[PDB]
Amino acid sequence: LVKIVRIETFPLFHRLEKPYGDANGFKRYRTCYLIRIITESGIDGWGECVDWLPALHVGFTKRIIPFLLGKQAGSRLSLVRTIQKWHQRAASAVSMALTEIAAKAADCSVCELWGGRYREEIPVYASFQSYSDSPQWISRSVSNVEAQLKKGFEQIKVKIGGTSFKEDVRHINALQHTAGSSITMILDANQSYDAAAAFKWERYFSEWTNIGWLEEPLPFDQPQDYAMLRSRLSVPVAGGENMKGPAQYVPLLSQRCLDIIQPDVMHVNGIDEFRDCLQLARYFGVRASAHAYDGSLSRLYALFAQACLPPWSKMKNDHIEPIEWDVMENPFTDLVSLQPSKGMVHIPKGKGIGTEINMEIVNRYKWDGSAYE
Amino acid sequence: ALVKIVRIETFPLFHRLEKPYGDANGFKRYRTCYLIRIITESGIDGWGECVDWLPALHVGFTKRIIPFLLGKQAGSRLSLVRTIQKWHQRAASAVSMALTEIAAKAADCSVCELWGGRYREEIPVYASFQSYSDSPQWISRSVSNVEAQLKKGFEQIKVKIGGTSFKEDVRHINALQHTAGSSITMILDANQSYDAAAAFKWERYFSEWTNIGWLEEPLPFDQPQDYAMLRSRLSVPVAGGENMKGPAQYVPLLSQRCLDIIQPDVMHVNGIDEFRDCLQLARYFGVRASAHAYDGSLSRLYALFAQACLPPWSKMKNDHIEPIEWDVMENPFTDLVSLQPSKGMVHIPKGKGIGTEINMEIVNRYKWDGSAYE
Amino acid sequence: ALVKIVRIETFPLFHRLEKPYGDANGFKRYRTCYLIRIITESGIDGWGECVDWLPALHVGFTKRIIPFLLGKQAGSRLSLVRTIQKWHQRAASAVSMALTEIAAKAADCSVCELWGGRYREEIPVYASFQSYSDSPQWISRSVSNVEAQLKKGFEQIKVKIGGTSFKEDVRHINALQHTAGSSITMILDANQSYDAAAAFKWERYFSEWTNIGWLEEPLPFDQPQDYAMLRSRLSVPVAGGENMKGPAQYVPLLSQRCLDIIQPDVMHVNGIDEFRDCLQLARYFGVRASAHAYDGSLSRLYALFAQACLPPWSKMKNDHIEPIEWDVMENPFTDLVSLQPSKGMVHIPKGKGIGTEINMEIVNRYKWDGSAYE
Amino acid sequence: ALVKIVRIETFPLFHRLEKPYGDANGFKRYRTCYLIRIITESGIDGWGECVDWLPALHVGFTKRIIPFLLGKQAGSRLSLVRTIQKWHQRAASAVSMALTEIAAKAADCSVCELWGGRYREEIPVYASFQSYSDSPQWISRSVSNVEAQLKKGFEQIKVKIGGTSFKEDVRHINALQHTAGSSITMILDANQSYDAAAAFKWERYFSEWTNIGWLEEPLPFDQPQDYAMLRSRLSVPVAGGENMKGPAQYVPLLSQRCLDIIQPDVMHVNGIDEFRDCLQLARYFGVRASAHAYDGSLSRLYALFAQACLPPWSKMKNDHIEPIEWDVMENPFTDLVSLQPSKGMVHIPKGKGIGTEINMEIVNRYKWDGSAYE
Ligand SMILES: [Cl-]
Ligand SMILES: [Mg+2]
Ligand SMILES: [Mg+2]
Ligand SMILES: [Mg+2]
Ligand SMILES: [Mg+2]
Repeated sequence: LVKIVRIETFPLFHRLEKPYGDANGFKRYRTCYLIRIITESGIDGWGECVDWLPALHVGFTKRIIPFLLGKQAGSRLSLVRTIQKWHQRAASAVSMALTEIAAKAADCSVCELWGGRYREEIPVYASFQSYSDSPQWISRSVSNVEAQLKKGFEQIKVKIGGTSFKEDVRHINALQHTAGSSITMILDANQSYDAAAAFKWERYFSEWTNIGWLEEPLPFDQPQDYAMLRSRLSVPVAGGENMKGPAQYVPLLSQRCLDIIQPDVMHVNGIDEFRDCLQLARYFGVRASAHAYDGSLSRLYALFAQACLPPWSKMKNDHIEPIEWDVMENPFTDLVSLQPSKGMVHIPKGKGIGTEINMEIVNRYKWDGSAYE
Repeated sequence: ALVKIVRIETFPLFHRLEKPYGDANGFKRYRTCYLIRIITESGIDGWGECVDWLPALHVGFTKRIIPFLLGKQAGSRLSLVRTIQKWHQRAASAVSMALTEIAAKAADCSVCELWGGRYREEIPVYASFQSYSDSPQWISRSVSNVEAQLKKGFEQIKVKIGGTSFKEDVRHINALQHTAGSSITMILDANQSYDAAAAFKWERYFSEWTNIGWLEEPLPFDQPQDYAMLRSRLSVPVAGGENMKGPAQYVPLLSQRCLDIIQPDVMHVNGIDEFRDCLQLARYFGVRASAHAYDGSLSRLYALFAQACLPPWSKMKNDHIEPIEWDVMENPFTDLVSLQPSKGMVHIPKGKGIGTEINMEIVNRYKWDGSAYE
Repeated sequence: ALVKIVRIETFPLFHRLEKPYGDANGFKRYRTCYLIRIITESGIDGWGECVDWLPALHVGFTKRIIPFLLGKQAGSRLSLVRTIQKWHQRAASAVSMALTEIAAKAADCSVCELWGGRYREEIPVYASFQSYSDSPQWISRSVSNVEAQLKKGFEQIKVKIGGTSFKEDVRHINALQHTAGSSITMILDANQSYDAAAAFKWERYFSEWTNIGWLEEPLPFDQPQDYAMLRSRLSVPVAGGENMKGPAQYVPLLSQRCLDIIQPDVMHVNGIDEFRDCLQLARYFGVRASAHAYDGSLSRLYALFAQACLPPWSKMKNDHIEPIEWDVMENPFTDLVSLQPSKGMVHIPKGKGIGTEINMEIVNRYKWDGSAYE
Repeated sequence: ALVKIVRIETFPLFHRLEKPYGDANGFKRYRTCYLIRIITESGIDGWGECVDWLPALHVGFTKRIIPFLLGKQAGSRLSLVRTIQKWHQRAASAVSMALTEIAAKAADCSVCELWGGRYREEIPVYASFQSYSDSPQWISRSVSNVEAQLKKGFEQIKVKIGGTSFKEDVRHINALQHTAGSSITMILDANQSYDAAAAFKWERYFSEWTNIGWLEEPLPFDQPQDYAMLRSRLSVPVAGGENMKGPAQYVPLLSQRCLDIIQPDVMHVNGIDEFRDCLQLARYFGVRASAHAYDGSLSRLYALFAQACLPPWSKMKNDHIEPIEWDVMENPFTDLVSLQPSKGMVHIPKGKGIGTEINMEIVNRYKWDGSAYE
């Protein structure tokens, strides 16, 4: 029934019309790497991962597909654990394919397979790559955000830390003026700062009522500086987008470094370990808001996991964290037909993942095999 | 699916011991079991098991938990269990178990496959004894009770200490050592009898012995810092936590480095999902986890499934999965499911749902008469 | 100079093992090596070596790294290595070596001279084993392997523990102890097999034995406080950190007193300049540093240069510089650079550049055929 | 090279101040400077600079350091500098400078190239003031003196506090604030005048001001935890460490989280390589580093080379390298090298060696007569 018989892979690539950036620099293209695992009985499932395409593609064709062929698709935990040793990026796409196969074989949704959802709607924030290579970048950023406010998003993430304090403050004042205090604003510094540089924002944090949090102001090599900065700031501190699993969050949580952890399904070892990241935060008494700069199919899994998470508070209408919703130019958001209405996502409830991968997008963006660069 | 809960049946069971046996908390005079059967619209059913004082347990189910469950969707396990947790902690595990059976039968797979597939099919167990008895010859009764289990190929045992003077406990353990020898692993369970100085008196023996597996719950857990202090001074691992209600209670113990081994019990934690989370929390922290199970047959089977679905704790080809406790004291409820170790290993059922049936003969024979032992 | 990189050559190498060997992570089936040759406008060239799965590595060079390097000034070594590190940390390492050779030949001096001159000309090494093999007779094979290298006049060895039970591992080490005797230093390498309690089991032999150099990476590194706790309980030093990418990673460990000895690896950290920083960091912390080098030949030569340029860690006239790891298992790549210890001491080449030549016969013989090992 | 040291010349220099100035340690009455020139066999030479009381500095060099240095290999810089460090801290730095210049020259490259290549060629600087003068009009003079340098395009300044009442210093700093305005970065240097309570009195001003670069050395360094406590209470960064002898002294300050910015002085640490290690060490700890240079011109040039070779501390495209200290008080030795800011930026010379020459006119003009000041 569930022996693995065939696996198809789909490296996808899109060069950006107009580049955009954060403190790490300008982005020039978006990529994505889908796999389809098919079992003896015909039951199939899809997974997604992200990494530089030439290496990722050879990893799959030379090692992972060779290894998965003939294996029992029902031995999810075991197979993912073995791949995680060679290649953690791939383990995650594998774990998602295998879950969809489990759900379908069980004749239920992924949410049901995990023990039933708590809710049908998940809040998301609009996430922007605020810089662009234009002396008019501030005014482009304002236009961009305006556009999304019109769509009814109530929360936003924008970028700081890539130009001087004076310049970034000017930008965020400009956003405060347009947005107003009913819009929650998240500021992401992409680890540009040290504690003293991040502390400069405190004089603005004191007077602003709408900052949702300050994201990764620092690098993570010194956990004690995060616990120090966090104790000095008037807004929550979030982070952890690059952590590989619950084992790396534990010492951060034990050391009270963060208000909000931010695992990414495609950065951790599998959708089972990602769900463990979320519960772990629940058990430490801290929040968890999934990170998803890249992600479409994996973003659907973060949505299913968030729907199966118990509330973090007793507040009747503020008891579950939003998930990140990239709103920049990215044709891979349409790999699955699912988009927020007024900043809420309505979770698919049909069998499997309750929706289909959109082959027009898969075929439209087939990687031609050459390196940009 | 959208299938509703339509009936729940309850089976309180009771057995008065022929000969009492004990630990540091005193003599046990009886054993008990409380089973439930949840039946859905489609006739799919599942069983759970819990333990607590029978009269209060029985009314928790009949006057609140069952009335609440009737009409609910059996597939809403996470949510139903979470609400029940708030009214009756002990009942949540039983409910969670029975909904898990339902889920696995509904999906036409075993419990372990529901969880993502097992890593192994054999789980090691230790023989767990209530070594105190009501008699001046209790040391010798202990020794032959132990002897009798060693003949069945158990390679590890748990015996009790802290119930009597240090001197007399030493005598007993010394006797067991002379009989068992260095190749049997010995766990000493103090049942929270000691303070740090009292526990430490054992260290002059832990120095010399080479087969002590761990020292179990030497102290109460009010002061976590006293564990990390004791742990640091002793030559054997310290285990504990059989009363913790779930992973949120373990987290500060493991942050403070209080324990080498945690010991969650299915029927003491918040549901089988939370129980699995305790085990994985232990792995994320780098500590071992060996399930506690003084009571339990059906819940112990779930602890076996959980352990089978847990990654190894070490890279030792021969020693990378923790044992689970196997109570070997008189208890007819050990047979509620027909599964027993052979040479100190239990082979996991692979069939659909729980891969096994509950013995209705034992159910009816030990039906509780509804009267309190006192 | 303003001098530009005009050509880059790549040499991935592969060798399938005749007899597998291993550690707690399992058996090794092949060894590989990846060299590069960077050629400048003036014809000055420099070589580098890295390690990683070859399909991926090869494509990273041919598709990203080489395209970026062509036309860059070979003299902007810090700047270039830092760029490459963000993408590909393994590759930056090979790149830094190539550029360092070029700097030294352009300056008409040796690498050590380029760095301010060596403190010494001889560096001690220890013979390093992959002790496990696919055999019921693996212990006596390891004993025979160890005997052989001891006749070469190695005075220290590292062997593997953690891959099988504590009792079997101890039989292995006791066999070694009987054959070597107490004048040979023995390092035990657990490869992150253990948790603190399993590691601590060795303490009762540590107390008795007098020739243990250190216990190597007994635990994973996710919980630094577990290292600090364990280190405080053992009678031998603790060493680790072969997987750390650079000084930044080591700082929290050292602040928290996790380790007696840090073990950076040239090919695991971000280039040779950061590796040397990992060394000095240790000296500033008052802790020892002994380079890791399971794989490595050309890059092991750089760890040798770096050790020769390192201040003494002690005032002991004849015990003041740490040894480096010398892999003694079947590896034809040990001969890419023609350099071997005598009686456990390596005598550093003193000539221009790296003061030695790469053996092209080995490059040409072990050319990778392009396929993966299924 | 095996090229030997054949000749060392020394140049004690002295200038009496036309008008004194100072800080909380009192008024300065003269400037000194002490150059050395080391000549090798092949006739490649190099210069170094140090500072201390001339009489003792002079006999140190003439009777011990010079005798030791003749006949030695100019290439053994690490080794030679380490030995000197033992008897004469301050002299080691001047020697390490000369030998570096010799090294680059023999390499046919600049110093920055020798170190692995610059990241950037312009370095920001701050105008550094000794704000107290012997006069009841000292405030309006400070204001004037500051104004003259703003007119020259410095965008950052350091001034002295802690030598008079809080009330009087605040009046001086308010006047400075009002003239400079919020586009000028102001640094307040307390020269260890205060305890934590007196430093904290400033916080109510720091609350309001937007342009404070940092509070420098507000306390003595005997109690690192008091720096950690203070740092955590103030609204502006804390810097210090100008008298640390090297990386090993900064390490516990950084592990304890005492400082936002360390300030090693090339002439206070054990040589230029050890100085580079201080900067790199701040990087690895996630802290900033801003070179101290009250005295210094040749040494300040090396401090400038080192900063050009340091990676960025932030991802801010316009704000990612720390400025360095530029003394703007009367001192004729600022022209020993012909290098001056333009609009608060120094463009780094790029020629071979130090890429500039010592101005012998200055050297000859200020020859010390051998007398001691009163
Ligand atoms: Cl590691
Ligand atoms: Mg982020
Ligand atoms: Mg217990
Ligand atoms: Mg190692
Ligand atoms: Mg100062």
